[PDB]
Amino acid sequence: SRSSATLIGFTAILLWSTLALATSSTGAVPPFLLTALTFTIGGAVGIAAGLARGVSVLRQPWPVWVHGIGGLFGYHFFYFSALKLAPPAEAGLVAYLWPLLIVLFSAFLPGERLRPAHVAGALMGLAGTVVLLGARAGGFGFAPEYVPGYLAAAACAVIWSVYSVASRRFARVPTEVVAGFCLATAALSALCHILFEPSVWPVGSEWLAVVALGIGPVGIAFYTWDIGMKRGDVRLLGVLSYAAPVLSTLLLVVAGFAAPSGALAIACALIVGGAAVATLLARRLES
Repeated sequence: SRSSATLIGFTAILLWSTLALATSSTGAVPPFLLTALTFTIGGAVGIAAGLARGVSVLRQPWPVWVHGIGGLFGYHFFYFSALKLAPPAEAGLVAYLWPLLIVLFSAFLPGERLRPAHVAGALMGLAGTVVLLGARAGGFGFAPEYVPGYLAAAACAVIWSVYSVASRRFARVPTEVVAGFCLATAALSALCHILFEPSVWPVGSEWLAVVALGIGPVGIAFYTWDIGMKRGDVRLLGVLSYAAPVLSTLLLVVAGFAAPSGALAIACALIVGGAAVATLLARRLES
């Protein structure tokens, strides 16, 4: 069912909303090692999920592996590079062009028809994200010396957007194959660690956050996102992805790590209005 798969895809957005909550618990653990650990756990969850369903699946042609490994590892590598070359606030904003990109790129899908409401819904969601991420004390100061980081952040957005949209092309490919993508990505991230990374391993309670990231925002989110991309409404899930920054901030406020703000209220209205325009009014606004 299309509504089901779309609802299923939205669970990935929910799980990715919890990232900022566990980011603080990571500590000084560098990104590639953290990726290697969490994606091994993530890939392991996918394997375990297949065993319960009683699932030869990893026998796939090379374009499948180019898509999955190039997708998952690609956007990870360039986003980590963006964090190296540019302040996190501007890097995060540039990368979060990816939901709009998915909406726009969904027009290349044969069965999908892009309506004005989808694009408008995405633009409202981007608008909310801009207000939110810019609500920091310093604000948004884009400086020419950080341009290599912005480009890396843009590369990240495009690679993830193409990976997501192109996943529908591989709709015949089983969801459990993503486990292969995660394990391969973890293997590569392990290599990038030994080469470019300081050896800082998780200690004490930091391990519990690592496992949470591995099971949730990785071990379930990538599989439930795969389902949404292959069987759900891609242009809608693009629109709904701008809920992640808002839900993320709402979590921190409830957790006590952040405070309620006008910017949060405005972002909330924009993403609620944006989702409503793209879901309820999509067909009705054509007349």
